[PDB]
Amino acid sequence: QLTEEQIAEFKEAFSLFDKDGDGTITTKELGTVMRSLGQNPTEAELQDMINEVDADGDGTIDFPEFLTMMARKMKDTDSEEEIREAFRVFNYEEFVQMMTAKLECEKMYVRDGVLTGDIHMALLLEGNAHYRCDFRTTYKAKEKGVKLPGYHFVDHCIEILSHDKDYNKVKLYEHAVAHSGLMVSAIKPDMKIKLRMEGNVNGHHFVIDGDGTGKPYEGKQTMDLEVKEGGPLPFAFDILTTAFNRVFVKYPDNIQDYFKQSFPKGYSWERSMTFEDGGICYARNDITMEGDTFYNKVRFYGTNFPANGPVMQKKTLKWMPSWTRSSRRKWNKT
Repeated sequence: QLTEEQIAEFKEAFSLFDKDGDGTITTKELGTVMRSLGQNPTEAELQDMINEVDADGDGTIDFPEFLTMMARKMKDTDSEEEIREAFRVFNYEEFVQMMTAKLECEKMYVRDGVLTGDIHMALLLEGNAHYRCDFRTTYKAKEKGVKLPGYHFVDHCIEILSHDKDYNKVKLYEHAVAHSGLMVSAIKPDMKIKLRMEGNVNGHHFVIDGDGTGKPYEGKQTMDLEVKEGGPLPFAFDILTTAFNRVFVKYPDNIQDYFKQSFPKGYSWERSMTFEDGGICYARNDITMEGDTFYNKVRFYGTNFPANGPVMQKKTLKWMPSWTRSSRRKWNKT
């Protein structure tokens, strides 16, 4: 936690740039301010920090917003400077990269009035290579007045529990938890999931049906998938699995849950996936509900995957989990 002494130190540094006596700095000055405090954030880290604050685009930061950023930074252990330091206490650059990337951690922010989530993702390949992908998802409730959340993270963990040899049948699991890094009537504790996906990857067409269950308030779901057309699939099944609903996220009470609030009418998402060797995907899900069951109409489009790359050669093992875990509260602190 912040202490009084830290706040007064941040306050001094911040105030030196608040030249209008206004209580603000510009977003363009944020790096200069943090360097004045002896910090060395990367550009990528500064962009994340700025996304925490620029929902309405006005390009300034007030002291409470600055304090929140900073409180998040000191809770943060994954900053690039801090991580390298630990290595330099003694080739490890890929480790540094993976650890600073926060794999499977979705950054949730508002950009031009649209709730957006960005994630760094990577597939572990046969032979232990890492195959990177950037995700960007936009989310929009069907009902007009649903209030957009503040900045936050969703820590995801997706895995294949079982499959047949050709991946015509796949059982899938995800566990997701929202947090700041510092129950509603339409949504029952136990829900059912029905899904149909139609897609095309490098021109190969397929249809996949899903049937599942989950616990929206615990952030957990499982699904059984069956390829109905286009099987045996000629590409890595793993590129589809994050297309197979952010309702299934455990939200604490100090973060607005846009997803559970979008029901009964539902919401839709659209996503791009950008892979390191040029492959590109688009996907979309339109999510509705009837009683205790979500219905998912999913579309998936992938192109430009090299004939010879890991996706068209089925060389992926899984989506890699985060390389930094929180070792949690001891039982005595609940």
